[PDB]
Amino acid sequence: DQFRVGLARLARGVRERMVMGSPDTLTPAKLVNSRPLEAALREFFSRS
Amino acid sequence: KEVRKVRIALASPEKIRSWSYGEVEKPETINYRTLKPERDGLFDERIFGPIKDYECACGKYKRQRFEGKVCERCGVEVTRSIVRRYRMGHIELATPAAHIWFVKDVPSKIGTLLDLSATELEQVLYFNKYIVLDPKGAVLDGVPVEKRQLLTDEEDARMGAEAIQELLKELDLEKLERELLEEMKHPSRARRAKARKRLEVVRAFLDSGNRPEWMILEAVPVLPPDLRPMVQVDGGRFATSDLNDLYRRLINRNNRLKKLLAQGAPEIIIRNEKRMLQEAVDAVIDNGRRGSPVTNPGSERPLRSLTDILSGKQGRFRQNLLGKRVDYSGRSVIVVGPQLKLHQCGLPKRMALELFKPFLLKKMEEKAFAPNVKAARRMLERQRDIKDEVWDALEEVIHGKVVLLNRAPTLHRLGIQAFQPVLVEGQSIQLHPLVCEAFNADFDGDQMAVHVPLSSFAQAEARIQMLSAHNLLSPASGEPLAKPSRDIILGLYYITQVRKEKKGAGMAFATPEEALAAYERGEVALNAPIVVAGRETSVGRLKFVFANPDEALLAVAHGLLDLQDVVTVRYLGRRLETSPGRILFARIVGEAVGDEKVAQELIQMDVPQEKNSLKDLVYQAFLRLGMEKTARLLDALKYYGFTLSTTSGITIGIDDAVIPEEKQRYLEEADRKLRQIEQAYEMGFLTDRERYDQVIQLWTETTEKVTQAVFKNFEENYPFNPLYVMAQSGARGNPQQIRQLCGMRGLMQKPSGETFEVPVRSSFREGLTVLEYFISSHGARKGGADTALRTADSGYLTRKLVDVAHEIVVREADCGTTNYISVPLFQMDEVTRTLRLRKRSDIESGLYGRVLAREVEALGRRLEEGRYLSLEDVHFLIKAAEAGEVREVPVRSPLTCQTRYGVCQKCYGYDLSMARPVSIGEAVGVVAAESIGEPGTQLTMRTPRVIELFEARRPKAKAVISEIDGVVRIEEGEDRLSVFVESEGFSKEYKLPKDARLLVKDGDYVEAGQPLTRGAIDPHQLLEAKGPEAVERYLVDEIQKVYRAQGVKLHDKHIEIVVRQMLKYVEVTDPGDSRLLEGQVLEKWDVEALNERLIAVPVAWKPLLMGVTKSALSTKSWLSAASFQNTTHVLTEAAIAGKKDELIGLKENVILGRLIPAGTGSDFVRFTQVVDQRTLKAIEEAR
Amino acid sequence: SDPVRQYLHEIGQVPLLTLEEEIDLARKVEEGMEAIKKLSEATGLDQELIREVVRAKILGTAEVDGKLKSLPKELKRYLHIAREGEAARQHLIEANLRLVVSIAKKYTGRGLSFLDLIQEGNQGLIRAVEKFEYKRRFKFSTYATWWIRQAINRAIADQARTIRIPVHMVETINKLSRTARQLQQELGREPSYEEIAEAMGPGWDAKRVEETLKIAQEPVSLETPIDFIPDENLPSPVEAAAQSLLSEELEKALSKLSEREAMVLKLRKGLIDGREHTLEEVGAYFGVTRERIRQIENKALRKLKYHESRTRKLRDFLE
DNA sequence: GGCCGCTTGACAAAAGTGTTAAATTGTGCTATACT
DNA sequence: AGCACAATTTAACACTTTTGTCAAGCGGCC
Ligand SMILES: [Mg+2]
Ligand SMILES: [Zn+2]
Ligand SMILES: [Zn+2]
Repeated sequence: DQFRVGLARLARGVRERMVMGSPDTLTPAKLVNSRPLEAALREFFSRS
Repeated sequence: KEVRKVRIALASPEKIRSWSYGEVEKPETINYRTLKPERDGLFDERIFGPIKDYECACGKYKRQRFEGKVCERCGVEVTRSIVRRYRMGHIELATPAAHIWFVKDVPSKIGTLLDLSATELEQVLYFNKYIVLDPKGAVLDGVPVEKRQLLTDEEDARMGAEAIQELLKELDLEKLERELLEEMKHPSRARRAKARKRLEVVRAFLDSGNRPEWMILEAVPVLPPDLRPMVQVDGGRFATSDLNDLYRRLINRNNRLKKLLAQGAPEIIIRNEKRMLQEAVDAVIDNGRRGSPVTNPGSERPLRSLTDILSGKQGRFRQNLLGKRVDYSGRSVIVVGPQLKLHQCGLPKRMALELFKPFLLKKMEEKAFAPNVKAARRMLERQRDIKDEVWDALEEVIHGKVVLLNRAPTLHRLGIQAFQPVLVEGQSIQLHPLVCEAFNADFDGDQMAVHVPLSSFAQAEARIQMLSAHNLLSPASGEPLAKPSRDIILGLYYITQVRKEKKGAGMAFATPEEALAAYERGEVALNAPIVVAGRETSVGRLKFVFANPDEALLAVAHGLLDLQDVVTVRYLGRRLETSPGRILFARIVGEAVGDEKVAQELIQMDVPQEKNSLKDLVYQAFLRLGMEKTARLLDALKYYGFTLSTTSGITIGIDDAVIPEEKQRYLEEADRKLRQIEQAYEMGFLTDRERYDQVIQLWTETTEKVTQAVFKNFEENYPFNPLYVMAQSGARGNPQQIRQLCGMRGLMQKPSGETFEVPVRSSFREGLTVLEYFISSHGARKGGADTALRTADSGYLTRKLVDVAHEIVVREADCGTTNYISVPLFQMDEVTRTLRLRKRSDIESGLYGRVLAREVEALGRRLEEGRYLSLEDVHFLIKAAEAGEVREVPVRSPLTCQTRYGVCQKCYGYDLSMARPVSIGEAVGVVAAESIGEPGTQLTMRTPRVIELFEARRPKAKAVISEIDGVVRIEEGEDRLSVFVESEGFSKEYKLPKDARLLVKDGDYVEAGQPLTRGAIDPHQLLEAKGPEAVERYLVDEIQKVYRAQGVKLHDKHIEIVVRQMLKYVEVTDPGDSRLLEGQVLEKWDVEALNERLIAVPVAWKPLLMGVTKSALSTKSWLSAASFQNTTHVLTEAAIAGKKDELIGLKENVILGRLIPAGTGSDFVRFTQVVDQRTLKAIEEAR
Repeated sequence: SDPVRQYLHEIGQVPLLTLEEEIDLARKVEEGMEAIKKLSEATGLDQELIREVVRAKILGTAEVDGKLKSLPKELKRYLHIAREGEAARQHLIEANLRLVVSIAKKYTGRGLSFLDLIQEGNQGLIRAVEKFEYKRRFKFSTYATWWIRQAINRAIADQARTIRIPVHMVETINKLSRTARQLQQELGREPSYEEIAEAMGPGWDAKRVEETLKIAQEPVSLETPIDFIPDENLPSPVEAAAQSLLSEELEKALSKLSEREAMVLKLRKGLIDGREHTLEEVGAYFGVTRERIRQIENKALRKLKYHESRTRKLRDFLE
């Protein structure tokens, strides 16, 4: 569940990445960052 | 000078620029790319901007300064804020704002005329029409009505919250009217409620300045605090603080608005960009309604804004009052061991080197040891293990100097006390056993806050009153405490349980036959009668009252007298039969105090045992001793109290509790009755429900029988062998605890509520059927969650008790009051219309040393009025009560005295402790809390009734009662089984449902009307249709029932002095010169407005009734109140008006820093006492 | 449920603009400061005084007209022209609002709440709509759509839970952030500090790169979560008690000194008050000159030290 | 004649003024896309 | 996502000068 909740932001972040820019930098690796689904997933074992 | 009273209330916006002056503005940056501190904006050191090279001019002298760059001799390096206050200004100048205005319609709605929408305009979302130019739609107005577009329909005009400031003088000039034309609204009912609240709010502005500056136009926070530097340690880093960031959303907003407004900014854009500014105000004040988390839009922790932290709940108000931080103490474990019984303590021999280091250093300075005080600070740090000479000088410091030992948690006055530190070995801090009974806790690694008083004026103020050898003997409540606790009782009980081992019943011609023959076989030293006595003829202990019975203790030491009370004739003062065992007891207490003359006429002999009566011996001894000697007893009963059990031993073997050999077949008959009620089902008889409770009662009775059989089997044969009874009788055991082990206890009830079918095959010796424990656990669950749940609500209720009774202190001398209270000597029993002896346990502690309202005549001498009827007079009245001379012993209770600010002199008969009248300074207001500060843990919150009556909250079912005393009138129908009461007048309709619908007749004042079996209708109706007659007494009687159910030692006026507080407030009706027809004036203070003015104006009143929590929100002061659950409305009402805090109040002094008005700092004890004879002789002529 | 809705209902209640009423009302601004410029150089009002003060009157919804009425034989049209063009600051600037809000939903996180972002955002219109090149045949539309975000980026950098982050830090933080997330998505593990140097270019090593993530970006602690962290060491009680003590000890340790030595040390080692006068200033008032007054200084270091090795007192240094 | 003390000269070390080099803001403004 | 120009402003560092300290020389006193 927590993982999902964290993955939720990623989808929201991708949307913002699709609303702006087109040729510059839009590849399935740039639209996805290892910060939301990570930091929010790590703070669960350290504080919960 | 000297601190005294205190002032507060609002402060005009001009006054805000007074304390703060200036120095503010700029962003709230807490640092820069470099130079972490300075920022020249947020917490900038007043006139400190890198190198201002000025400001130091304001300062007259003291020292140099002006160092150009870096910093001069300013505060930044030293004296920076010095923890002192430093207001800013926050500038501000926008439309308007709001000081929260609380949530009780203050500063608005009350002074105005709008509710549930007064914020619509105060938040810039409406329009408070405040102009007259003749409208069109539906005539003009003078309040909110233009909800957008409306105000533009005609296009003065105010759509923002700025109108709040405009209604200042507009309401000031009309203020005089708001107090006249407003009060002009006579009765008419209904609306006569608002006119009261509206007048109370306008009554403040009616005098003592105070303008409607509620419409803040410039806030002023604080900067000195919030700023925590780097904090490494352990495994972490970085740091900061609040009050700054949450504040950034205020200044910046004000500036940005100054940038938008200055430039082109259309209405719409400003209306929303402004409402956020006031939102920031409430944000800095209290975060509620919506909240403001961090890292938006993500939700996390709520920003701390005064709420719950600082000026609010536990954060800077609950921790500063009492739970502060002692800078002279320590903690440790607990231990027990024969020290000396009081007068001494344990305390480590290492840490004590720090607690008593100060004076210890000065001692060495002159004792050669240390050359100077400084050097003495560098000889005991690196743990060089001194253990040389220093341990000696330490004794001189710890000589007659007591220490305060505390216990956590704390409960009642018996939660601190003081002893004399006697450094032992190791580190474990030990204490006297008895003292444990005062803290309620088993030695299992618990700690005790060891506080240490410095000032010598605190040492004498301690060891003379807090010494365990004084304020512990006879505590509050009602019964003693210093009495020999557990263990000790069994050390003297093991020698007085008869020696009758059953030998038969022979006979001798004066000891010449069955004296030598029986000495061979059969018939030892038990029964058998001869001439008159019995087998007592064997070892005649001669001696005399010269040097104790020689032959007695002498024969016991050898292989003769088996001791343990084997029946023997002594000589003491007369030819008795007492065994050498009891003789020891009388001999221990003899040499202890002085001569057995006292113990002889005190200690019983007919029914010795030393059972639960050791509390009566020491108690009765106080009357002929007085600490000095009393203490000696608890010391004599100590040494022997433990040695006797040591050089004897009594183990609890698995067999020690021999199983009832005469029990097995009992369960057979009980089980043989099982089929009896079972076969009734197959025959179709007795409903399944009837069968249920039918079998329950069966085992509910047999259990008592089995317990009786056991207790019996353990009474006759097997005397000292069974220890399970040695403690059950009177030592450290429970009776119902026996029926559990050797018994079979299994009448457990389901988790929800339904006694199981088959009980439990207890008999521990035989493992349960794996089901019995799982079934018995269901009930063994509530017996743990309830006690632990005594910190959820019940624990947060005792505070309410301490708050109410606070300024109650015994002072003055003889007030003179007529009306008196007559305590009932006999109470009724709802079950049967017949009074009982009240069990005596209630009358005793209820009249223990009181003040006879009037002369008491009852067979023989009379009990003069105002006589301190001690325990003696009590028994004299109780035993004479059965005769038929007294029914209501006259007495004076704290409930009868025209003094709300102070208790009363000689009225609070006896100071229930030192066995004498109360002393001027005894803050009974706090002692009253110490009384109720104990049963709390011993209750059942899982339902709660004691607090029900306090807050005067309407009980369950309301328990409808007859408001008037009419006549019978008992009509019945179908579903309207209601009962009425009337007489030649009006008849009320009591829709009595379907429950306790008894008959009764001949009217009834209040009683209960029949349905109200218990917990009569909320006192609100009582006092409403009766007065302060039943209210003040009904509590003292009912509230105690919850305590009597558990047999509480406390009682007397301890609970009768807290009621006067809830019933010391009166209302107003046709006052004299005094404003407010409604009002809520207090008792005494109101009596003054009718005492001095009586020499002229009628000022009638009505005895109002307030709860326990209500007696805090509205009091004569403000420092109190709050706490509970309303630390928002208090400071509000408290402010605005003058509401000047009183002066006589424990807290007022503790908080402000003043001295205690009670204790040795009372107004009755502030004279001189220094005069070494020649001093008075010299001054005699020197004058 | 936030107060943003109240404004969201007031911003989305008034219609925007058709299409031709965007330039027809814009030209009023051009000729506005123009017709206003007539009186500008006429009396010397910088043309900014006649506009700022007049616009304040244009919004009667909340003076200079005096001389603006004496209009000579050559003045009477400019009056109406000045008021006719005054309508330029009337309707316009009331539309963009709505067209705005639907943009701040992007920077919902970095810094400042949605409500706050509105300010710096819509405010960007005040200066945007103004500098509008009515010349080009592009027609105003999705233009201020940018003059807002640029104001936002120029705001999120100005306002934040930091201290002072210019355009040379936010741009670098996010650059070191995207890079840290760029190499991360192309490595498998979190890149260190020095391993990011190559990712940048010149000047960026490991120290300065660490100094960027050292200051802040939004941390600065969660203020005071869960009186949060104790720590303290400024107005130390013992330090103050020992302060006067160490001072008194000296007042006593100077009892075995002479005026022509103690006072010398007093004024020399700045003690009397704070003046750290030197032998030069101590020699003028003390009759004798330098040397011997300096041979007494040393005499103090010795005659005093000789009273330390035999008398414990070297425990005042650690303070 | 010798020793001690005081004063002056020389040497060394650390400031006020000057000089220049590095950073922020505004604004400009850029710029691109959509209506 | 941001670069420049300019402009202007902020920050610091270094110089030549001055001040302070130490050693040497001269004078006075014993
Ligand atoms: Mg424990
Ligand atoms: Zn300065
Ligand atoms: Zn009284």
